[PDB]
Amino acid sequence: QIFDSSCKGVYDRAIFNELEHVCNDCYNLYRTSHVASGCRVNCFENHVFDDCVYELLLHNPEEVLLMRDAIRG
Repeated sequence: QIFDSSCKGVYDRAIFNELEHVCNDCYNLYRTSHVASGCRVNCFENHVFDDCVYELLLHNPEEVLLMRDAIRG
């Protein structure tokens, strides 16, 4: 494997308003680092989808979230 960022300004653009807010929201859960490193970068699947969607929005319905990763990630 190799490090990377599954979130990209592109879907992050749509995500910015849709998901990114969720991250801005999840920010309350954690203190720091995990929110920033999981808000809009390498965040998409690993963090912002594990933490924000997997527990807040869609604990399972990451389906169309996986597609978004096509652009975001």
